[PDB]
Amino acid sequence: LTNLTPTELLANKAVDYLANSFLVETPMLGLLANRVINQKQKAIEWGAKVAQGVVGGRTRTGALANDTQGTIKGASLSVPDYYIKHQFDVGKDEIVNSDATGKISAVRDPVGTAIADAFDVLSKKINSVLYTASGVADATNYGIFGLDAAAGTTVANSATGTYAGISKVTFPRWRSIIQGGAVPGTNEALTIARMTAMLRARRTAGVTYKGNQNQRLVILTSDNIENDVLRPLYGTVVDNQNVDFTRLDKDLLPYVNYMVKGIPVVSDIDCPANKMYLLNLDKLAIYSFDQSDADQSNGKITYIPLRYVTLWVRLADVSDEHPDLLKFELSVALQLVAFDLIDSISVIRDITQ
Amino acid sequence: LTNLTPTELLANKAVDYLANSFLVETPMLGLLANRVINQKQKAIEWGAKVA
Amino acid sequence: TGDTPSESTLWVRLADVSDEHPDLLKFELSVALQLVAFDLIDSISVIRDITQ
Repeated sequence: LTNLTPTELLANKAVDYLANSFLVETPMLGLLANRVINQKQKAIEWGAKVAQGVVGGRTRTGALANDTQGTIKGASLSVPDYYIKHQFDVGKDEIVNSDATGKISAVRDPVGTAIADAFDVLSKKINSVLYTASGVADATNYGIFGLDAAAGTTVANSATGTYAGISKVTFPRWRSIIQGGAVPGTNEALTIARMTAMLRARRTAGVTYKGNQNQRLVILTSDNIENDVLRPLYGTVVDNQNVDFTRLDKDLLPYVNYMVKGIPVVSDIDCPANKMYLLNLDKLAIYSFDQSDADQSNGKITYIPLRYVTLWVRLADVSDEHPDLLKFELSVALQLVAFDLIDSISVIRDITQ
Repeated sequence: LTNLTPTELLANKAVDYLANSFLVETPMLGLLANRVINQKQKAIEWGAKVA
Repeated sequence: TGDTPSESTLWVRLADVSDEHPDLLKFELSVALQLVAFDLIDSISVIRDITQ
């Protein structure tokens, strides 16, 4: 009876479930993950066409007049020199204790749980610093050039700046098509005309603009414009399908809950205040620097891949001489590479909400 | 067609030389290095018949 | 300046003086030695002043 088998001796197994109901959606990162590339070099080199050669026509026997050619330039970003650090202290005498007293499998690997919730908070921060990240590498713009600094924040910021070395002032094709209200920075209502004018300006730049062009044009939006502006406009989701109902994707469908005449809109609550990002997910990538050559004898460094529900994040035994502590550290370095900035990002910044 | 191949992207190879000729003559070290005595102890004692 | 570097017997410790930090390796190359003039009057003699 009750007095026998008391509470203290009744160690009742609990369901091996953690209830980590934090960050169900990493929209921007999830779009760019599975297409991140880790490279052994710390800088990102690529070629950006800036001008196209004018063409000319001779007769069948006309003179072979020489003709101007294009101009490509070396855009050179850099995997930055400031990690997104997350160090935590455990102690051996509670890792081993929890390997035996931990009821939940999550508690039974307290370092595993610590690194898992570290992944959650870390990819949340990554997502937050993929839009509004100055690239100054000062613990809030961790090292990433984001989307407001890859492109600009204002219409003027699309010009008057540099990105990946290429100057937006001398090369208009290196700008973005950031465009907003009639009076800038005043948050007008985003009529149908504004969105269609954005897409039309995106056509006139040679940039992918239709729903599916085998280049994955997507709309990042604050999950507020998409519901309170993009839903009343454009009506339902079925009346915004492509010309034929091509199935959306595998790596793009999870983050999309709406379409705009095709053109999947990804709703991120972490996307900044009223603003919109027509991105070209194929022309956007995230690069990371792989320090695989790290003291092979040491078992300190592991590089477990980041999960956002491949991108690696370094897990390090940052352990002092102290023999009863571990002091792990999870650090990831990313650079938001925006190939062909005229293609990769465009902004409709000046929406109400 | 020099614009289509900017120096930024054109990354040229190297002779792989590292011109490394710094003064390394160490005859003071070169003498009496073939018989550097590696003791297991920190002090070097001996006797000197002085007077 | 041309002949082989000729591995010595004065062993130099390259100590991998790392840290808990996973970004720096911080190697060290340290050596200690003493020049022991056995028979000071025999081991060294000097012609201290010479014009060049």
